[PDB]
Amino acid sequence: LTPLTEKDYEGLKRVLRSLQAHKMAWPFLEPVDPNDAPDYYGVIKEPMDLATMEERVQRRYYEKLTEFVADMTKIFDNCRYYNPSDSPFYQCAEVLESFFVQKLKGFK
Ligand SMILES: CN(C)CCCn1ccc2cc(-c3nc(S(C)(=O)=O)nc4[nH]ccc34)ccc21
Repeated sequence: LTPLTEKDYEGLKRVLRSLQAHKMAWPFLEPVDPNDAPDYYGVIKEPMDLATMEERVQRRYYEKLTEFVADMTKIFDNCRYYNPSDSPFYQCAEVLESFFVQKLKGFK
């Protein structure tokens, strides 16, 4: 996908902030605390979270949209692999990803 422009980055900031503000997003705001998730970091080999993505956005880490979508998608894949499908954490990923899709389409 095409190189991110400066205006692109403003839209990414906006998408990121919308996700950070969502009621269901609290489990993903910061790196998982291993006290809150037993053996999380033995299970999950590529952790990701919204504070880590915000750092990357601020530093202009992303060069194409697909890299941004990749990190976001890691957040939901991680949660759904680590937790069972009836968990409330799993549902939090269901809700937030569909919101991300809605916002991503708006971004393009
Ligand atoms: C520091 N702590 C002592 C107080 C803060 C409370 N708190 C803040 C975020 C958060 C996330 C989980 C969690 N997150 C996920 S995740 C990212 O995969 O959706 N899966 C899980 N399974 C079981 C638990 C759990 C649990 C508690 C949490």
